[PDB]
Amino acid sequence: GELFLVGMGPGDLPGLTQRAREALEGAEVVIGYSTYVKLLEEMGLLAGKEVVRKGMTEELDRAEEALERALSGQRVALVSGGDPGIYGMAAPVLELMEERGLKRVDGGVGLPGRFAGEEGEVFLAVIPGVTAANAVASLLGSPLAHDTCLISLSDLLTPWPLIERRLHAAGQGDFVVVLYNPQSKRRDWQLRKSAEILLEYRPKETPAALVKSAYRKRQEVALTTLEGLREAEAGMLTTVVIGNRQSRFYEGTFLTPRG
Amino acid sequence: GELFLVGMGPGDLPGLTQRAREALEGAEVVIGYSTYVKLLEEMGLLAGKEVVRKGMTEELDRAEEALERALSGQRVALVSGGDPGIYGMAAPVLELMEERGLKRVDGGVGLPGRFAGEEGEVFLAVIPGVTAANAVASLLGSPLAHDTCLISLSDLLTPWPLIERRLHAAGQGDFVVVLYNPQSKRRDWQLRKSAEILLEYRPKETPAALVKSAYRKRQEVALTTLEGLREAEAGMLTTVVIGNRQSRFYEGTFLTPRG
Ligand SMILES: Nc1ncnc2c1ncn2[C@@H]1O[C@H](CSCC[C@H](N)C(=O)O)[C@@H](O)[C@H]1O
Ligand SMILES: Nc1ncnc2c1ncn2[C@@H]1O[C@H](CSCC[C@H](N)C(=O)O)[C@@H](O)[C@H]1O
Repeated sequence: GELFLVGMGPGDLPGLTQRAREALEGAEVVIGYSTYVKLLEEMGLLAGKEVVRKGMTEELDRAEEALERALSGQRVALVSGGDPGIYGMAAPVLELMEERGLKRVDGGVGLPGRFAGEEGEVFLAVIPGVTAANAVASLLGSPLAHDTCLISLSDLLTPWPLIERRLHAAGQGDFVVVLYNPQSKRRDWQLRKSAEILLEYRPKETPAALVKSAYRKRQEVALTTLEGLREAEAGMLTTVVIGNRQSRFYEGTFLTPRG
Repeated sequence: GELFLVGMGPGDLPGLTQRAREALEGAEVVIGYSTYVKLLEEMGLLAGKEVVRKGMTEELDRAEEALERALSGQRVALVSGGDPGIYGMAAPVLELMEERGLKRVDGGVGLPGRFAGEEGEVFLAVIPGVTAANAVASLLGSPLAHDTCLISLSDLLTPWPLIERRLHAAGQGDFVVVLYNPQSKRRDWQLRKSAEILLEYRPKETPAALVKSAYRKRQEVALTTLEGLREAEAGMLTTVVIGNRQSRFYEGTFLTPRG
């Protein structure tokens, strides 16, 4: 069958690419974490299709469900907010296929591609989407106009010491920093820690911003400084952006020099 | 008037977001580097609109042209391949507005926003788009599934020593690396140099790939290794991706572990 990993962008109907719309239109079943599925349902894009959201809390379960359905011949659309390849479903799906020993049967490289196994075969494709970094950047100004690093503060499957390594490196390289999964009830110290690490490489007054629910209901853009992040409150719907040693504010906009 | 920086994605019609389509539909005049403008013209999206491509070779000229037209009351669409905020027109435009001393007149933060000056006023908005990183990643597998750094190898407005600093940092932090503007007739040594720097942090057999004209005519996906990049030939239509110490190839796909 087919397994299309559909990146839906920041969350609003106009935010999806036509390629994403078409992938959803041609899908028989749609799988994804509850929040994404509901957004699509609200848009009226899931009408007359099988929708799986129950028991789809875990990433591994979503991937296994989508893969097994695809292998059984179904036309599946597995949705990820933003882009599937950025802290999304692309990795879990490929790692699962790898674990099951599915082999490529079309001689191609990269994706899309046809893979097969004793269970059956699957045509896998990834539909790219506007990732959080660019989506929030468009609501800020030109914060990512130069070299940038994308870092997730989720230490669920990644040891914190490795994340600190990533942060120190971003600091020394003078990279604009975009923090994905900046904070949660459990993970309430990671953001502050990240700010303290970067503060060893750039000024306290360095531009920073917290953009919540970009392109969605209750969207919020909060401008602050790197020092301000030490006490800032972020959520799972927030993306944080930290400027480099050249970033500055310009009439309400977050400007990172192109040169 | 209006100045909409429209990110058109990788280059194919289905690759644009609906928001981008709508911004183009509502524009009276469209400005952009020749190649992007031609792609849109081919798509049939510039019919009945004023199209400026002549003399639009330089980024500064494109920005000034778009800004002055907007200030004169025109509804302008300035196009950038991928996303305007990633080595695109967002920075040049804001820096120019800053230089002219345009002031914000709506009390808002970030963008969109209304700015004004003795010359007139302009409503500025950035329409995000799928940037090269995610677009090529979708044609590779899950290469960016973990922390990633975006680096441009264009040393036109950025001293090479700073780029080397960025590269060494990406290496030590064990970041997946995406190289924008990897090579040109003039800049034919930067890619090799970049590979040699990263080779000090990760194995020669580390997965790497060169993706040319993603989603366009003559699209090409070439898989290789970090060592292979030392002699690889890239162009201005190519994006290079270098895996981290955990990246591996899986049945033709470029897989970077999510955890
Ligand atoms: N609309 C939105 N506004 C702000 N941040 C968002 C967002 N959508 C996703 N994110 C960011 O991404 C995190 C989830 S991780 C999944 C990210 C997704 N694949 C992408 O490409 O964006 C969130 O915790 C947040 O930091
Ligand atoms: N269709 C495509 N395929 C491969 N690389 C592309 C591409 N479009 C843009 N790029 C990459 O981007 C460079 C131009 S820099 C402008 C990038 C653009 N704003 C974006 O967001 O992608 C190219 O030299 C190349 O490295």
